Amino acid sequence: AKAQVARPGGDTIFGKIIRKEIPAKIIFEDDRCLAFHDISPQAPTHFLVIPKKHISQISVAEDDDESLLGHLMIVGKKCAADLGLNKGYRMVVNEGSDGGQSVYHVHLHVLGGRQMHWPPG
Amino acid sequence: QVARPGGDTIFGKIIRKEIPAKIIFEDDRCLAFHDISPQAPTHFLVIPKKHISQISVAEDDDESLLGHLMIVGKKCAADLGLNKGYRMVVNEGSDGGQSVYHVHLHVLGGRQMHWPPG
Repeated sequence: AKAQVARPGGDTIFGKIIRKEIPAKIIFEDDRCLAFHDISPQAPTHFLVIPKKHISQISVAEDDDESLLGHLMIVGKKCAADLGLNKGYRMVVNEGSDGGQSVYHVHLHVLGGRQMHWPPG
Repeated sequence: QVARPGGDTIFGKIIRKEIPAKIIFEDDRCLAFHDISPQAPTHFLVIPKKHISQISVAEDDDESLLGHLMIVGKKCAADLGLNKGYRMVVNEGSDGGQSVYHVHLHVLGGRQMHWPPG
């Protein structure tokens, strides 16, 4: 076990979801982001908020992306209220291998509907 | 008993330098410092100076400030040597595990983080 190949700037399944080429349960859309239920949910409610812009990893985000990344969080909290997560929730961004990043397209996880535990992985 | 949402927190003491903390970064909008109950070899918080009690009550105009928390987070992670990655967390309410009602972004790294994230 050794060989690896990666294309961080390349297309991902989340690109395909944004382009509507493959289905997803869409919760919210606007001109700059998409919110949809996770296909491998880890809580009774688990959705993602992703930018339309392909920022591959938060580690390579630019200063001028601050509004957009904040917009993910605002959209995430609004969607959580509309889905009834009034007892609370956890927001998560994963970076790289130690962070458990599954897809090279920045994504904010929102999890709720159960007690979330500590440490957060 | 019960610090209620809207009440001051320990973070006010850390901002005013009334208790010791290992401060990583400070600007006019936010402060980053190491967590005193770390859950990974690197574990730090990024907090706004504006008192936002809970992410559920952030206003629309707080967008750029919340974004700024993530940008400072990622800068600080790079400066602390987290070249293999890290995990960012914001908790809301009881199910989120929050009791300290001031918005705070966790950054954890220096070990493999697992799934699910709690």
